[PDB]
Parts: sequence; structure tokens; C-alpha cells
Amino acid sequence: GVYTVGEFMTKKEDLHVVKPTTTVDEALELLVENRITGFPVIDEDWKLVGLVSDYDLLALDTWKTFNAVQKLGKLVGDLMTPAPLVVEEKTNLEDAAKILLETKYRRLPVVDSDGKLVGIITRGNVVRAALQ
Amino acid sequence: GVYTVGEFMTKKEDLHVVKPTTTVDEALELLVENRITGFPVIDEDWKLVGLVSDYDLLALDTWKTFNAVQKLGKLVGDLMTPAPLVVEEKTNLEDAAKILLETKYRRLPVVDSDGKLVGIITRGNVVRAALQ
Repeated sequence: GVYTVGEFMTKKEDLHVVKPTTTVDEALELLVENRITGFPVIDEDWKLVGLVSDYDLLALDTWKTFNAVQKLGKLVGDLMTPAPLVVEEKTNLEDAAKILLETKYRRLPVVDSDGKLVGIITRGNVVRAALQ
Repeated sequence: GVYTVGEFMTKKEDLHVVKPTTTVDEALELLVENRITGFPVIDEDWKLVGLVSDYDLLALDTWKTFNAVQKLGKLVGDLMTPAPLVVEEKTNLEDAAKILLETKYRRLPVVDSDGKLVGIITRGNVVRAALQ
């Protein structure tokens, strides 16, 4: 495989992450502001520690007033899905594509040799890669 | 219910739709360009005729070269999910929220009295509504 994940992933600076210390409130606000459905969760050393989505934050697994009240408090660390499935930068693009097409996963976190979160490869990234 | 769906939905002009005549190619390209996972499908009279997502277009329900080849041809009309669940503009926001929180649906199409697609209400729209 000559194409790598690092060539088509979403870069670190352009990522919107969240820490386990983050409150559900500001997490939801970040979701709204950045038009997203979830983020990866990192620690202070920028190492991936989990994944968290809207259904985790709103605790769906309930209605409007429940959210009204919810936003008035548990944290991301207690709601996030810990230790997701991960790829690297040097990872062949076709393998990541295999995951993102044979499974129900749309997003795979991309880390480096030290476990530091350095990006995110999405299904849309793969489609774009096929288009470019 | 005093809050309505039309107050917090995604407006018509700001929508990214697709017709059944649309090819899978340009659909995927629109997905990439607009950072989205799917669109509502309308006819020429702007009436909602279906819904289509990335998994429908890539026919996941497979790998990178399969997409390579796929983009070189069936159309949206043969892949879209026809006649989705719908809300109106005058629809109470709390009911739509009930749907978007008690179910696995993140997006509900918003039509008018004539069946014309006039918007889209999302889970993020509900969260934002709770934040505003």
C-alpha cells in the first residue's frame, strides 16, 4: 500500500477534541458550534483516552426538558467510550478503508508512535481520497 | 408547545439536496465538499422523494478499489431510502426532540403544507435550541 492514512486524514490543528475534565455542557456547545456529532477524548499529554458522541452526552442509551435540565453535572470521562479502535499515520489507506466500509464505523482515530492523537480518518476522507 | 421546528431547523437555502437523477459520483463529491453524510432527495417540484446516505451510495449493506471502480453507473433514485419520516414547520419542537432522542434518527426532513421540502431538523439543532 503506497497511500497512507496520514495523507488523507483530518489534521491535528483542524481537530475539535475534548478532555475527560470537560463538562457535558461545553461538549454539547462545541458540538453545536463545530457542526459535529462527537469528538475524540485526550488527556493533558495529548494522548487518546476515549471517544464521546452526542448520544453518550445526552445519555440516550428522554426529551427536550430533560436536556434543558441536563444543561444545568457529570463529565465526559464518565460518559465517553474508552480506548476506541485506532490507526496510525503510516497505516495503509486501503486497510483503514476496509474498516470504514466493512464495518459501521465512520471515524477512526489516528495516533503516532507514542500514542499521541495526531488526526482522524473518516469515511468521507476515504471517499475524497478516491475522488482525488 | 410554543417552540416550533421551523425556528431551529436548517433552512432551505442552506440545504444540500440531491435529485433521483443525480449520479452516485456527484453525490459523493457533494458529500465530500459539504462535509456531510447524506442528503434528502427531492424531485423537480422540490417535493421530498427520499433520503440517501453514504452507505447507500457506496452500497455497504467492499473496499477502496471497489470505490475506485464505482466512481467510473446507477443513480440516487435506485439507492435512496424512499419516503422517510417527516415533520412540519409548525410542528412543536418538543415532539421532534422526542423523536430525535428516543430513536436512532439524527435527522428529520421538514416539509410544508404542499409536501415541499423546506428544511431539516437535526439532533444538533435540538441541542442548540436547548442552548439558546
